[PDB]
Amino acid sequence: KPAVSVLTMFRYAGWLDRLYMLVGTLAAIIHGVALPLMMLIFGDMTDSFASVGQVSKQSTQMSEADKRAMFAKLEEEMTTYAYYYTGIGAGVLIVAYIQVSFWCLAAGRQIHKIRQKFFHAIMNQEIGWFDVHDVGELNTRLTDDVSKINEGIGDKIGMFFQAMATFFGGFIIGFTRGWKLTLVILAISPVLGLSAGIWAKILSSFTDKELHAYAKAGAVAEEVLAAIRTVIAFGGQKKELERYNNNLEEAKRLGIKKAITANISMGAAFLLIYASYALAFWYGTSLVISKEYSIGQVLTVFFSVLIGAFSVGQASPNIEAFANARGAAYEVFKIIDNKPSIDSFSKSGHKPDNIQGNLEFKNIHFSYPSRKEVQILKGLNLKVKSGQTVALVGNSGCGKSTTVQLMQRLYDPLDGMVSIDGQDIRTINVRYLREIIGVVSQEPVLFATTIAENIRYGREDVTMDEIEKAVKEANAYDFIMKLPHQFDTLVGERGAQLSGGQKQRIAIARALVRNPKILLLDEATSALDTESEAVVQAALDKAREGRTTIVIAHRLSTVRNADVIAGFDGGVIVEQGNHDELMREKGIYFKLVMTQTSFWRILKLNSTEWPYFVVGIFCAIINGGLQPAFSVIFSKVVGVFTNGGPPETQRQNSNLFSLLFLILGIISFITFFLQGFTFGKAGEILTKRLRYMVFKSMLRQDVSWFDDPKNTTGALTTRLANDAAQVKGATGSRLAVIFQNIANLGTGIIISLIYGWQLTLLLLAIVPIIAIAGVVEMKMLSGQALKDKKELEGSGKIATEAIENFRTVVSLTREQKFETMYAQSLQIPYRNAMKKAHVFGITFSFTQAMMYFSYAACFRFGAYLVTQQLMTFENVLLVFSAIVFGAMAVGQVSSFAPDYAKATVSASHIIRIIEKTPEIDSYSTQGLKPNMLEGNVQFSGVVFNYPTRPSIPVLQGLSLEVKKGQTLALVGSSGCGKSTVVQLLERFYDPMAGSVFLDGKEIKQLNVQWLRAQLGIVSQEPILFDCSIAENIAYGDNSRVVSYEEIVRAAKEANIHQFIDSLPDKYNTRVGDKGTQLSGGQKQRIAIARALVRQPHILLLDEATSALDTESEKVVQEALDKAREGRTCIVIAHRLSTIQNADLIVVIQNGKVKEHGTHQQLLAQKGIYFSMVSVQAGAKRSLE
Amino acid sequence: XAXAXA
Amino acid sequence: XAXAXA
Repeated sequence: KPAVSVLTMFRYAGWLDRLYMLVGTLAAIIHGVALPLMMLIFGDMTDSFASVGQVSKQSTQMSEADKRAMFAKLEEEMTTYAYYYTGIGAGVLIVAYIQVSFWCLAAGRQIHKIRQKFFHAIMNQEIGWFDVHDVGELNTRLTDDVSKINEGIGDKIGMFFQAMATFFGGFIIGFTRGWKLTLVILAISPVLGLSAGIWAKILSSFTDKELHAYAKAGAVAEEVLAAIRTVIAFGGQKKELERYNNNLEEAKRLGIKKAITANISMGAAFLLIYASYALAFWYGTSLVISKEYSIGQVLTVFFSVLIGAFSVGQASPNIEAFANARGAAYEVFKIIDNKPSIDSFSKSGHKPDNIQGNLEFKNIHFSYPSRKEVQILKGLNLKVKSGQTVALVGNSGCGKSTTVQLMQRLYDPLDGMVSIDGQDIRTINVRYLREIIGVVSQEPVLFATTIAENIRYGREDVTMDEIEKAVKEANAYDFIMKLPHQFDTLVGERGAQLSGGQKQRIAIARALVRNPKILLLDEATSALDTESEAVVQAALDKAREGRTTIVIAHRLSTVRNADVIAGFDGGVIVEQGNHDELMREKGIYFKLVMTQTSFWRILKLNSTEWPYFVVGIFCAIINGGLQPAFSVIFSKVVGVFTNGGPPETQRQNSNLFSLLFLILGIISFITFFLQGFTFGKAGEILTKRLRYMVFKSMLRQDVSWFDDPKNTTGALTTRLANDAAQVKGATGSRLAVIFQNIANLGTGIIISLIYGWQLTLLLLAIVPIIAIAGVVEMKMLSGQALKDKKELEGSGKIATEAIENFRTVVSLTREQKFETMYAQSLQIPYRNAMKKAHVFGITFSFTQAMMYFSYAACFRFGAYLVTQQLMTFENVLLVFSAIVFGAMAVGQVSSFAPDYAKATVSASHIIRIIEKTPEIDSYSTQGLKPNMLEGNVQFSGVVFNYPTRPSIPVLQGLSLEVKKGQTLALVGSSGCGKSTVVQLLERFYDPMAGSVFLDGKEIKQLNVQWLRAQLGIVSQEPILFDCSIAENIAYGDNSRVVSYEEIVRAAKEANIHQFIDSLPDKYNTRVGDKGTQLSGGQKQRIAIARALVRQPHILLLDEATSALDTESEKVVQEALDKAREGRTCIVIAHRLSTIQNADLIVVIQNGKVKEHGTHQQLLAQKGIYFSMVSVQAGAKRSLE
Repeated sequence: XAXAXA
Repeated sequence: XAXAXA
């Protein structure tokens, strides 16, 4: 929204910059005017051949006589025109170079200054300014916004003015050559302009707004893959796949509809373009027959005006470029223009000598920039004598730290004054104040350089001797000297991570090199190990004795030796004095003291449809064959009119052409819509097949794969959408266009080649060169782009280091250091940006000059050698068209290149994800399917390590046995060991060693589905999909539809019926947060219902009461208790009071069963279980 | 500019 | 598509 003035943005351009911009925009306007002048001569050429074209055919008597005057006229005229063209070429060359080079130079020269000034301004901000702002946003703002600004003031301006110049010049020549055709075309201008803009909007659809139509399936996919363990447990995979398939089924239909409409639109647009284009020309001919216009003039004005018309369209984007740049420059300059109160880059104020370090805080009221919300310091009074050391203590609020905060003048106080020696702190220079004050902070930071440098960040001028004495006086010498590389060792976030105390000591050394008169120590001893604490404490004590010191910490071991101790309450200073006095006071201090004591294989998948392709390619080849027919006509339109001879026959002939001229148009509506519709419908179907085959195979994989940190629901849904979205683009429109373009160039080149002898062979030498010359330029553009990104990446890295740790660097000053380093970092990209302008200009001008010089060789060879022969102009005009547009059609091959690459990378994954097979597949029909109902469960010598974390074993030699119709209670110290039983019985994993049986058969050889079909699993936080609760209950049994009275019975067994009959919708109510909300109790009871609607022989209750409270636990436990006792059961629940009735209790220890037996037996014994029960039991009594 | 001629 | 650019 907010923007910037035009003159302020360029404030950093002076002297040579303005000159570059002037000469640049000048040369640009010249370059702009250059083109329409080309089309102006083109009419004069037509008149030359037209004058001879009429006279040559008018004779029909003498032959040789026509070999004299005509050839001479063509000689002088063609030579003149060619000379001019050659003249234009050098011009466009020079002016192009000047333009792009100068503008790029200006841009670079400015942006450099912008960056430097901006970073300086960033560093110049006071801390209060940072406290209210996001640093990440600010740095990213730097790096991105400066780039936007760069894009804005760049060569884009030259292009804009050049476009405006083509616009004006085109319309000038257009009007001056004649007024009528221009206005007619100006009636055409809105018509066509309305068509082309819409066409472009239709093409751009590939970016993702696609969610609106698709997301319906994505929702199913997400809740499924989020619920994967539940759908796995209940084996409802076929259903989920079905749902997803249905949603896809809808999606494809919406897709083909969109395809139809879009194709119709594009076709209609093309028709409008055709019709108008032809109509204007027909009116032109209608004007030529009246002898009001020359045949060439028509061409001149037509092309000049249309040029002028589209110039606008291609001009517009540069406006937005300059537009965005102002808006970006706003927030940038805001910081540069911002002048703070504190500065610290300022040289001003007193720099006192012989500071004794007498400090006093007088009546200081303060609040951080949370402002009125909280006032932390209400009044204050404090003094500290020179050479003394004061210790600040407090219960909370950290008003203690506030003093150290203010003493550096990071903030100026609301009311009151802090006074160092006799003078107000605000009278003395900031930098000097900061330099006379040393600081040691709780969390020490070390910038990434050698230790020496970090010690050198104390003072820029220092010798290794001072470093040595400094670290040795901090007693950090030993620890670092033992380290390799000596002082040259590396430190930072990345690499050489050291002990906190060591880092603190290095910090103290850095502070010690500062040789400060004033020392501020804030909780530097705190948040550190007790052993190294004394080591660092020695240093801290040794860091004093030359200085006055204010210290703050939570450890009262260091306070006793302080000269004065100061307590705070609610921001109010209260207790002050020596230790004994404060202990005699028995106040806050005493209180705290006492308190602390080549893949075509996917193309083979599209081979499902043999048709729908041949149609589109045949049609698109016919379109490819239809395209140059447009050029053949235009040739003969101007051709017969030039070759006319007697005029009488012309009017009818020109009129029959303009008819036909349109006839290829209307037929172009049929063919274009076809090849777009066949390829489109073909695109939406395989998108169903792929996503269906991808998703399916994703439900095949076991839990082992879903536990992978590499694969998460979002990543899977993303991988699911993208690849399927991408492969469509490669097999889609692009291919059709390529075939259309090769067919286009092919038919074009056949016609051209068979008509012009060596006229075409010539062009085929020229055209592939300028095309390849066009591609290589884009390659150099990306190379310089990537290389530049890498260099500023290094300069942006030192900025991030500076502004993220900023609150430290301000304390140490040396911001100027980072200024200098940042500059030296920038210096390399700067010299690089100078070469950029030199290159960008040459590559541009070379490509323009080649196209203009090529245009000279065109008519020069077309005339002279060819026209001196019996070969004719009408063919020349045909060939140039045909060939050049064959080329401009080939350009789309280069333009469409990356799609296949991206699609290949995306098509690489999508096959792999299908071809991947699991260890345990739920799809296999193999496995025993025993006939015997009664379950038991045998765990024997089981060892299990989770595939994700094969470090700490959960299970080692676990062995369990539980008979039918009896409850197995499972207790454990902690961990998934209790759950892993339930996970392994469901067979999400096969254990590393050992084995598990049910009826005595090994489940490993058993059918997986049949196995999971007999299990009653109920988890902690049951996930219910969005659908009727009856459908969530009916989810308990698949491959069969559940009866109403059955889910009723199951609902009755689960005691949820109170809710279900209470709801307005009853069993048809929707749950899962889309249509309704329920608490954990209802959800759980539903889980119970779906558990026992399955009628399992084995119930598995995994911490069912985990998240729950009050009566809910009671009723749910009642339900669960009612659910069991008729079945085999394994209950791991954390309430042991509810396990007191269990057939077998088993205490798990380190993966081995430790204690096992009935409650009273484990109670008779005194051991782990007794403790487990004793700790939680009577805790209710402790709660009383 | 789309493909026919504009 | 004749000579200017269409």
